Amino acid sequence: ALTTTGTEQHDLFSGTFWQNPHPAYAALRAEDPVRKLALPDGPVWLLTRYADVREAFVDPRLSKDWRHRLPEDQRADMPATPTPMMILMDPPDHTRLRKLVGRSFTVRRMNELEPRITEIADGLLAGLPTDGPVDLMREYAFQIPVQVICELLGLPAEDRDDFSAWSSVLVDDSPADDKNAAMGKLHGYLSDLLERKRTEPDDALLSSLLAVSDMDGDRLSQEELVAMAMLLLIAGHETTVNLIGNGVLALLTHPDQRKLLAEDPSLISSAVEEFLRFDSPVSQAPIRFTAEDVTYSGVTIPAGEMVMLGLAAANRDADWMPEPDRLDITRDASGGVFFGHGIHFCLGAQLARLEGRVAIGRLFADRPELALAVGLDELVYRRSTLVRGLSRMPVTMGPRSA
Ligand code: HEM
Ligand SMILES: C=C1CC[C@H](O)C/C1=C\C=C1/CCC[C@]2(C)[C@@H]([C@H](C)CCCC(C)(C)O)CC[C@@H]12
Ligand SMILES: [Ca+2]
Ligand SMILES: [Ca+2]
Ligand SMILES: [Ca+2]
Repeated sequence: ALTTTGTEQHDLFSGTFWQNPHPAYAALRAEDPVRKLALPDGPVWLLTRYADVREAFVDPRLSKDWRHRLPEDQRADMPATPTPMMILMDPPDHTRLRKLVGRSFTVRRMNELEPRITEIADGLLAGLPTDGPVDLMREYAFQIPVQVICELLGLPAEDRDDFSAWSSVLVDDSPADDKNAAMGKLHGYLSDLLERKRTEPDDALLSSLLAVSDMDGDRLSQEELVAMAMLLLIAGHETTVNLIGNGVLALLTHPDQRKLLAEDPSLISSAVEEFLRFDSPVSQAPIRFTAEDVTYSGVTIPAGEMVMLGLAAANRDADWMPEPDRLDITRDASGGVFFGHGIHFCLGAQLARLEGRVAIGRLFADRPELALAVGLDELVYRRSTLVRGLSRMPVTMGPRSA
């Protein structure tokens, strides 16, 4: 397996890394900040220093076009993406699609969801038992964002078990064959769903976008439309859930910070920025491809290579954040690469922040005796190069606040 070089040897993307990657990240930052990882599916580079990561995000030599892996001899015949999602594109197609969908994630729009998000969270909390076993992931942290995304897009509730399964395979260490099958089922499901929406539209996002596409197919093609729906669905299942989980765990493991939040519940939005920094839910940005040689921290990555920007790593870089290993919900947050940076900056950043503060804020308000029901060392994490996420979180809710 892989380990960090230098003065300290820590497992990388195997072994102890899944439980707690943060020591490994620190050893990478200190001693190997531009690291080639000889992973099973092929080598991937990893940048972990904050200044390198932040600038890389605006370096066009680090492209989303996967054809850069190929010699020029082979790029001509090949599609620009495996699925035409904007996160897998460079400008101009990225610019067009982002501008288009960005129109539905305007500042007033997401906030007008607060009342419903709160009702969803409050309903979930009222349904949780006082001391029987609760997996806080499946029963709360997962449920809030999935319900919100289903309502925002107009996804049938009856189909949730099917598409939640396809979604999870795409984001973890599942075999390439399995991922290809999952994407196929999701593409088919959403294609069929859009066909049905044409005949009976609703007021939710997928109908609105289908209408745009119907009116002007050069602004949004049918295939782009399905790929957008797929991207938004998967983001709705696999991101915010781990802000909730990781943030809850941070409070559970830091009584001092939990006490500060209990004493000033209004710290919750500052607290959310701090959870995003301290245990970033998107651990490595999805892959970029070197379109030419690039040099970071004295290390040249050749053209044609795959590159992850290490967000969890960079957000604990002491060169950027003093005492980066300290959880401090009172920090006046600024910078931070947990939502990315530049043209692909998280489309859902406002929505995730709102979901996060509602879910975590209301949970601790409703159940101020919440506690883990296992030791910290018994917690199981997902194996993924994309997400830092608990597989389950055994808790005891304790009594509802009076
Ligand atoms: C919950 C915490 C979330 C985190 C930590 C997060 C993280 C990120 C990051 C790091 C990127 C940039 C990736 C890169 O440049 O390679 C990104 C982009 C993106 N995110 Fe989020 N995300 C979250 C929630 C969401 C939600 C709720 C949505 C639903 C709308 C969403 C939709 C998107 C989309 C569509 C992009 C692609 C944007 C573009 O290419 O222009 N995200 N996210
Ligand atoms: C969770 C997050 C974190 C970052 C954003 O919020 C959006 C998001 C997920 C959805 C993603 C992540 C980037 C690339 C993904 C994983 C796509 C794959 C590259 C599609 C091709 C899959 C395969 C293996 C069939 O060839 C499918 C859904 C996309
Ligand atoms: Ca119940
Ligand atoms: Ca309508
Ligand atoms: Ca500095």
